[PDB]
Amino acid sequence: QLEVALIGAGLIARLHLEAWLGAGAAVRVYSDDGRSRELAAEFGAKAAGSLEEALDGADAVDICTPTASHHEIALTAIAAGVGVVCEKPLAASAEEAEEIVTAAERAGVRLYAAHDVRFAAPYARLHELVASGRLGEGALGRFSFSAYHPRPWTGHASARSGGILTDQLLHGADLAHWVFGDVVRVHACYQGDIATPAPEGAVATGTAVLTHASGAISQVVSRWTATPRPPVRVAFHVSGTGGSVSYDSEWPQEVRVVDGGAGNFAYGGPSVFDTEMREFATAFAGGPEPRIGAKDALAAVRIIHAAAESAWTGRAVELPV
Amino acid sequence: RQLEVALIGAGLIARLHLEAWLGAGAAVRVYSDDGRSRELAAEFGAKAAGSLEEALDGADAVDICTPTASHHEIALTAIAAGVGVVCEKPLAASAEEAEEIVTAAERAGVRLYAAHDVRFAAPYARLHELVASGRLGEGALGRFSFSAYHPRPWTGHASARSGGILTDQLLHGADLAHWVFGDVVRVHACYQGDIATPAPEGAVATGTAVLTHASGAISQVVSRWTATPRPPVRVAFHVSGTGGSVSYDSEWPQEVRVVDGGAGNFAYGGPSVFDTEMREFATAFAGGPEPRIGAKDALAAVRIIHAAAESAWTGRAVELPV
Amino acid sequence: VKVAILSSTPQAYAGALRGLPDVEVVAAASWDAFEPVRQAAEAGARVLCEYPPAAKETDLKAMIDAAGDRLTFASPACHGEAFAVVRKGIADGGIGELTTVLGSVATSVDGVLGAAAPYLLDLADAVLGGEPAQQVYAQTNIVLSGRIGESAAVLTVRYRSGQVASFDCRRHGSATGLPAVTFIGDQGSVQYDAGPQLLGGERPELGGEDLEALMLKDFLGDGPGPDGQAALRTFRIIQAAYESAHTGQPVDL
Amino acid sequence: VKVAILSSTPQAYAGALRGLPDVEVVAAASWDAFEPVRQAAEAGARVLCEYPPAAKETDLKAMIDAAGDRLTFASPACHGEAFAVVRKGIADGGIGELTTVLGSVATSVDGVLGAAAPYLLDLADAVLGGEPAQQVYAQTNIVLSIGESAAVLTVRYRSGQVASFDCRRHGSATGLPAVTFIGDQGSVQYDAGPQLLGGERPELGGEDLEALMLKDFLGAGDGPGPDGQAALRTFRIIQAAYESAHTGQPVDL
Ligand SMILES: C/C1=C/C=C/[C@H](C)[C@H](O)[C@@H](C)[C@@H](O)[C@@H](C)[C@H](O)[C@H](C)[C@@H](O)[C@@H](C)/C=C(\C)C(=O)c2c(O)c(C)c(O)c3c2C(=O)C=C(NC1=O)C3=O
Ligand SMILES: C/C1=C/C=C/[C@H](C)[C@H](O)[C@@H](C)[C@@H](O)[C@@H](C)[C@H](O)[C@H](C)[C@@H](O)[C@@H](C)/C=C(\C)C(=O)c2c(O)c(C)c(O)c3c2C(=O)C=C(NC1=O)C3=O
Ligand SMILES: NC(=O)c1ccc[n+]([C@@H]2O[C@H](COP(=O)([O-])OP(=O)(O)OC[C@H]3O[C@@H](n4cnc5c(N)ncnc54)[C@H](O)[C@@H]3O)[C@@H](O)[C@H]2O)c1
Repeated sequence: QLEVALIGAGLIARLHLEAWLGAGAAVRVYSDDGRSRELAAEFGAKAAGSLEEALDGADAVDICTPTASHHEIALTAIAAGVGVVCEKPLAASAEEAEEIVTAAERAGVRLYAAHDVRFAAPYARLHELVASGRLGEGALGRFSFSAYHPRPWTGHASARSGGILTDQLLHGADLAHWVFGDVVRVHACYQGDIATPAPEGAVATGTAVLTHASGAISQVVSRWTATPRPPVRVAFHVSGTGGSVSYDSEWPQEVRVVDGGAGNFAYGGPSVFDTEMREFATAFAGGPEPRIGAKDALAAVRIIHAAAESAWTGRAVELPV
Repeated sequence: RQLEVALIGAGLIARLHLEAWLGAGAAVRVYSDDGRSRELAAEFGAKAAGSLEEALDGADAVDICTPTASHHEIALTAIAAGVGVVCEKPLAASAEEAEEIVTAAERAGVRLYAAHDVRFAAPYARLHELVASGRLGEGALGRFSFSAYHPRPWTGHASARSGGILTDQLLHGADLAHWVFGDVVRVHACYQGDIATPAPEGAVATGTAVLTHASGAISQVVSRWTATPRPPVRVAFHVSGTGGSVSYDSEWPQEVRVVDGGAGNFAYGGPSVFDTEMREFATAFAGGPEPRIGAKDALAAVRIIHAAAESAWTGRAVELPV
Repeated sequence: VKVAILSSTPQAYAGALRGLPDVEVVAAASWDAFEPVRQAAEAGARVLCEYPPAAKETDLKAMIDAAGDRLTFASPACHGEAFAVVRKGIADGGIGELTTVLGSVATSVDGVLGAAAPYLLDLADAVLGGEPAQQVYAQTNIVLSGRIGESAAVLTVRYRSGQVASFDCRRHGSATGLPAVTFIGDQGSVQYDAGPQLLGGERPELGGEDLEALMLKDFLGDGPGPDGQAALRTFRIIQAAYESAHTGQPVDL
Repeated sequence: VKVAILSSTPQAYAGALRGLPDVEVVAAASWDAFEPVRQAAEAGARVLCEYPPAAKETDLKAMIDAAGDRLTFASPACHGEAFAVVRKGIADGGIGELTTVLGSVATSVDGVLGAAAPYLLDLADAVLGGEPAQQVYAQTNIVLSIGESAAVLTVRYRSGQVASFDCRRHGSATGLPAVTFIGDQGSVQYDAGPQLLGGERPELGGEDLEALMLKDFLGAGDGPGPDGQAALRTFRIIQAAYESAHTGQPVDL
C-alpha cells in the first residue's frame, strides 16, 4: 500500500484524506495545530507527531497547509527522497516555486500540484479536443471562474500581490496555459478591495488578457461574488481553425429539477479529489505520469504573479520564452 | 378608413386584445353584458357600445372574448350581419357548434378565425416555417409539452368528462402538432388529476396524448397544470423529420439573462404575441392576405380536444375521419 | 468467471469484457443466432443480454431456463450514480406523489420500439416499484430512414395504480441509445438524462457517466438494473405495444 | 424627412427607406466616396452612418461637423427593447454598482477589432453614460482564416470601471453582440443573437433590430444609438487598441 504523509488538517486536507483512503493509500496526518489527531481518528488514518515523523517511511507528501509554508515543507520532503503533491499555488513566489521544481528534478522525486480544474470532465474534455487536433490551431479563448467565498480569508496578503483575486485566477490561468500553451504576455485589471484578511462574500473582479507563444489569446475573468447565487459558475468558449467548443456549468446535466423547486436532488458528478488522488496515487506507484507536471505548477505561479504585477503597475508584463 | 372592430367581453383576455387592436390602428367598440366594457373602453379611449347589436352595427369584424359556451350564438349573430369573426380559443363548446359556425361563415362569405396564440410567438412560428419550407424533410415524430401554474381560480363550470382544465392547456399543443404535422386521424389520451371546474388556483393535473397524423407522423402532447409558479410557465418541444431535428425549451436564456446575484427587475418576455396576432388579423379583415390560421384549423382544434377528452374517459383511442 | 453476451452489437461488449482480467468470453451472439450462448449458459456462464425481440419469447424462456439467476439484462442507465440520486429524491417526497413518467430515446438500431423502449421502461419500473401495467397503447411509423421495422414509435402505459408512462423512440444513425426520463409528481418534476450535453459548439460533446463500466462492474460482481421479473413485465409491455400499433387501440393486460 | 445614408450597403438602406411616406433619401454612399452625404448633411439632412474605416478619422470628423445633432451611427443592438430593459434594470440598481462590462462578438468581416468591437463599445457607452476612456490594452492575431481574425481589448475608464471584449472572424457569424454587465451585487447579460431553437442547425432568435433602428432613425426623440460624440469616443478607443496590439503595452487616451 502506498504511504502518504498528509500535512495540514483544514478543509482541503480533510477532502484529500478521504480521497487518498478511497484510492487505497495508507495515510499519516500531521498539522501544527494538533487537529491532525482527531482528524486521523475520524477517518481511520495514522497520526504523526511531527513533519519528520510524518515523512519517515512515506512514499509521498500531500501538502495542504497555507501557501507560505509550501516552500520549506516541500524542500524537506524532497531532501528526504519523498515525492510531493502540493496544493495550489505551488509556492508563495515564482522564485520559490522554481526552487522547488529544480530540487525535485535533481533529487529525482515526483513533483505535482493539485490543479483540480484539470480533473473535472468539461476541462479534461476540452484539453483532449485541443491536444488531439480536433480544433485545429487554437486562436481565441474566454474563460471565467466566479464564486461566492463562504469562509473568511484569515491570512495576510497585500493588494500588490493580487490578494483574493490571485486565488481565483489560478484556475483560469492554468486552464489557458493547459489549452493554448506557454504565456508570453500578461495584462490584467483588478477591481475591488482585494487585500486580506477579508470577509466571506468579499466582491472583486479581475480581467486578464493572456497572449500565448502560438499567438493565441485568452481572456480570463475571475470573480468573487457577494452571495451564493449561484455558489459557483464556470464558463468558457474556445475557438480554433477547426471550430469552437463552449461550456456553461449552469447548463443542466444528468439530474435536473424541471419544476416545483425541490432541493433534495443534488448531484455534482464524480469528485475531482477522487479523480485527482487516484491519478496521483497511480503515478507514485510507477504508473503513467498524471495530467499535470512540475512545469505546469511553475507556469501557473508565474502567470498569477505577472497578472498581479500588471494590475498593480498598469503595465503589461512580457514573459519571453 | 380605420378598421372597425366589435370587441365582446371585458375580462383579462379582452383587455389584452383591446390594447393590441388599438395598437394595430383599429377602432374598437366594446360590449359586455356585465357592463365592465364601459370602464374598459374609457381607460383605452375606445367606444362603449350599449348592446351586442349596436357593437356589431357598422363593424368590419367581431372579436369574441367571452367564455366558450357563448361563442356559438355571438358568432352566428355576427355572421348574419355580414361581420367577420375572430373567436378566442376554442372556437366553440362542441364540434357540432364549431361546424355550424364554419359553415355559416362560408355561406355568408365572411372571414372566420380563432386566436390560436401559440402560432404567433417566435419559437413555434419558426418551427412551422422550418417544416413548411422543407428544411426538416418529411415529419416523423414530435413531442410537445405545455406546463403552467394557473394564477387565478377557474370560476367557470366544466366537467371531468369534458376534460376540464386539461382541455384548456391541450389546445396549445394539439394546435401546434396539427400545424406542423397535418390532420390528426387518431387520438389517445390519459388524464390524471381532479380536472373539473370550478377549481382553485394552483390545481394540479397531467394529460398525456398521442396523436397520429394522416401522414403517419406521430406526436406526443403533454399538458400540465402545476402546484407552484416555479416556473410560472414552461414550454418544450422536439420535432424530428427526415431532414433533422428541431428543439426548444422556454427555460433557455434569450436576450436578457440574469447570470448571478438574484435580480428581479430584468423581466423581458419578448414582443407581445397579441400585437402580432391582431395586426395579422387586422390586415386580413382589411382585405389583405389570409393569416396563419384558418377556419378549418379552428375546427380541427375543437375536434382534437373532444377526441382526447373522450379517449381519456373511455380508455379507447378515438379516430377522426378526414 | 466465464461470460457470454446477447446483443445486437455482440463484439462491442465482448471486447470490453476481455479487457478485464480473470474473465473469459466463451460465447457472444445476437438474438438471431442465440444457441451458442444458450449452451454456454447451460454450461454455467454468466450471461449479459439486451432485451430480446418481441417475436422471440420462447428464446427468452430458453435463456431463463438455461441460466436462472445467471442471466443479467443490460440496462446501462440504471447504473448511474445520478439515477440513484433521482430514485432517492423521489422516494423521499421531493416531487410529491408520483403520477407520470415521460421520456425519449434515440437509437441507431432498427425497430426502435423493441430496441430502445425497454431502456426507458426499466427506469420507470425501478421508480414505480415494479407496478404492473393495466393497458398499453402505441403507434409506430417508418418515415425516418431504416432497414426493417419501425423507425419511430410512441407508447403510453396505464398502470394498475393509475400512474402513466409515455415514451417516444426514434432511429438515427449517430444516436447513442442513451435515454432521458422525466418523473412528474403532484409537487414537481425531475429529469434524469443519461446523455447530457457536456460541451456546446458545432460538434457538441456528450457528457454523462461511464455507464458501460458501471454496468459491467455489477454484472461481474443484483444491482439497480431490472431483475428477471422486471424484465418480463417490460417485455410484456413491448409485446402489447406492438399489438396496439397494429390494432390502433390499447391492449388490456 | 430628408435622410442620407453612409454605409457599406448604401442601396440596401436606401431601398428600405425610399418610398416611405414623408421620407426621401437625398444621398446614399459608402465611406469610399462620402461627398454627397456630407453635402446632404450640410443642407440639413439627418444621416444614418456606419462606423468608418480606420484611415478615415478626418472624414468622420467632417461628418460630425456637417451633421451635428442630426448624426446617428448604425448600431442595431442598441435599439432592442431587450436592451432598454437591461439599461433600466441596471440604472435602478438591479446589479448594484456597475464595475465591469464584458462581451463577445463574431463577424464574417476581416479585421475584426475595428469591424466588430464598436458594436460592443456602443452598448457599454450607453450604459456608462458616455464615461471617458483613460487607457486601452489590446492583442490580435491572424490564426483564424487580410487583417486580424481575433482580437481582445480591455478599456479602463477614468471612473475606474473596466470593459473587456473579444472579437473573432467566422464565415457564418452574424455580427450580433452579446454583452455582460457586472456589478457588486450580480451580473446581467444582453445577448442580441440568442439561440431560439436547437438541433443540428440552431436557429437564431432576437428582435428585428434593423427595423427598430430605422424606426428610431426616422422618429422624433433621442434614439438609443450612438451620436457623433459617442462614435468619436468609440473610434478613438479602437485606434488606441490597434496601437496597443502593436506595442504590447496599454495606450493612453
Ligand atoms: C470558480 C470555481 C471553479 C472550481 C471548479 C472545480 C472543478 C470544482 O467544480 C469545484 C467547484 C469543486 O470541486 C468544489 C468542491 C471545490 O473544490 C471547493 C469549493 C473547494 O475549493 C473548497 C475546499 C474551497 C472553499 C470552501 C473556499 O473557501 C475557497 C478557498 O479557500 C480558496 C483559497 C479558493 O481559491 C476558492 C475557494 C472556493 O470555495 C471556490 C473557488 N472557485 C471555484 O471553485 C476558489 O477558487
Ligand atoms: C403553457 C402556456 C403557453 C402559452 C404560450 C403563449 C403563446 C405565449 O407564449 C404566452 C407565454 C403569453 O402569451 C401568456 C403570458 C399569455 O398572456 C397568458 C397565457 C394569458 O392567457 C393570461 C391572460 C392567462 C391567464 C392569467 C389564465 O389564467 C389562463 C386562462 O384563463 C386560460 C383559459 C388558459 O388556457 C391559460 C391561462 C394561463 O395563465 C397559462 C396557460 N398556458 C400557457 O400560457 C393557459 O393555457
Ligand atoms: N481553489 C483554490 O485556489 C484553493 C482552495 C482551497 C485551498 N487552497 C489552498 O490550500 C492551502 C490552504 O489550505 P486550507 O484552505 O484548507 O486552509 P486552512 O487554514 O483550513 O488549513 C491550514 C492547516 O494547515 C495547518 N498548518 C499551518 N501551517 C502548518 C505547518 N507549517 N505545518 C503543518 N501544518 C500547518 C494548520 O494548523 C491547519 O490545520 C492554500 O495553499 C490555499 O491556497 C486553494
